[PDB]
Amino acid sequence: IVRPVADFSPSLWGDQFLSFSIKNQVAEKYAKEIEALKEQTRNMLLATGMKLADTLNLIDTIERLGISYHFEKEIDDILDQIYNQNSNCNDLCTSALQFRLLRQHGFNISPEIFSKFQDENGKFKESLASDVLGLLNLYEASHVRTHADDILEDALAFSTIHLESAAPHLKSPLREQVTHALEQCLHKGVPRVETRFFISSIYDKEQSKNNVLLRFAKLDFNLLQMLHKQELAQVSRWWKDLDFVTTLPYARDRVVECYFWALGVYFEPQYSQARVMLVKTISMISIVDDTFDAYGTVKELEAYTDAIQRWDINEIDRLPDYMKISYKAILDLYKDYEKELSSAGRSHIVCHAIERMKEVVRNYNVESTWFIEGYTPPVSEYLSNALATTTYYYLATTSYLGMKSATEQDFEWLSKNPKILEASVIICRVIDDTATYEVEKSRGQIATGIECCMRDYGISTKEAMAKFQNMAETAWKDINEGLLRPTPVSTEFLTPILNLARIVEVTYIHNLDGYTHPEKVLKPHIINLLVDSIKI
Ligand SMILES: O=S(=O)(O)C[C@@H](O)CNC1CCCCC1
Ligand SMILES: [Mg+2]
Ligand SMILES: [Mg+2]
Repeated sequence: IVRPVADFSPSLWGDQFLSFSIKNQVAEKYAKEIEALKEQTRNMLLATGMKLADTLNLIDTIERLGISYHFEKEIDDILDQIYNQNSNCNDLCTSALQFRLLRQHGFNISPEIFSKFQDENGKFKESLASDVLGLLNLYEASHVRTHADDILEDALAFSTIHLESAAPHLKSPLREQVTHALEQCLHKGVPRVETRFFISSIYDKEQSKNNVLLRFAKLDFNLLQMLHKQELAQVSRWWKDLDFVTTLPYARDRVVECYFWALGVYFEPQYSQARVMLVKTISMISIVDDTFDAYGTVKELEAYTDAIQRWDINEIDRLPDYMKISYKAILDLYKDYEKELSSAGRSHIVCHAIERMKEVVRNYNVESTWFIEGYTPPVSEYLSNALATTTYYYLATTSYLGMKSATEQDFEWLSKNPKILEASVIICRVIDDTATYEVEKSRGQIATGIECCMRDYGISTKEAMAKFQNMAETAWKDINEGLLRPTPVSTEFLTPILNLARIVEVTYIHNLDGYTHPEKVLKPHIINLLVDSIKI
């Protein structure tokens, strides 16, 4: 049996994360001061007689600084009051910010708040083109539209053209903030990534910065960073101990990248168990994916697929030695999950993730069959298989495992492929297909998404890619609509799904394949989030 020649780049990081011993003195000192700062900030939030603009700016700043997770109740109360008071006497900057904050928190504020800034045709008044803070906040708001907000159809184009025009002559750090926003909007960014940028590059350099908030943000970020490093060390040791790097050498060695993805799903300390469980799943399914894509024979993949469906250690017999390796590891991992959720009485929920993994593997095999037969399915058939091979139904399901408040009812909701989940999955599917078309086409994958699209509609590669981009935009509008109250499950269980979509936008930014090539997109984020602390 002739195996393919391995072509995955080695891990970028070596052993540098393998060992992290926390400085307890420093961590304790940080936590003590943060408690004081937190109380000071709580009082800023609860101050009476603040103007609307000031209140919104404060909330926005605390959110961008990445410390809003300390104040979920205070912020929710304040935003609810603003929503219900329904004010109208504002300028563009305040109106756009108000719209964005409320929509992001699920308050369905009417887009009619923008009508006073438009002519008779719903086009934004170009007389506003010299209002940079207005344009910036309009730009950010334009990304949180639903299908009911066609009033705002012009907002992105309008704000973009005039921010571009103004940017080179703007004062710092406003120039840098505008330039950054044009590359990466806030709503679609990974929260810890945007927080790292905002604290260090913008807020630290604002003449009018509040020193209490800045110090709070820096200490909180660096203290949470200590937790993250501890987690990654624990996961790095778990990975090293499995030693796939040598027993399964055809496979990617990307546990640090998997950790970054888990960190994007949630960064808060209370999701520590959830993060570690999630990264282990992302690592393990990555192995499976590599086995289907670039090592296993048709015969081997069949047995593997069947073995996964039956989920029984007695099935190791039918597998080739190398396949035995990952199959036992997978079965052990889920046993570990069950064990880990035992003392909480939440062991029984692990079955939901297992069923989703079975689904992923079934569709990996279908994908293999298509490749082997040279089949190019219609788009509808393509998606019926290829949506699950994003692993995103599986990852969202996994993300709930370590969340202590997640109930069977939450898993029931998720199992029905609700709209917001389907949207996130679609975004991952079409953005990856656009970014990876040319390489996959080179390797003879005639059932890649864009190829299926081209043949089905009889259109060019350019036209197919535009169609796929449209599908992503529709999906983002569906995500935004899915956050609106009343929500079908607690918002806590929607945010991971939102964050999976954000991970897509960030990993494939500028249509780069940051998936297959870690150095291309992800390496600087990992350094900024997990190697370098923020200087105080
Ligand atoms: O190439 S596949 O379609 O098999 C898988 C790919 O689409 C998705 N892989 C990662 C998952 C987590 C980070 C974002 C993308
Ligand atoms: Mg694959
Ligand atoms: Mg691809």
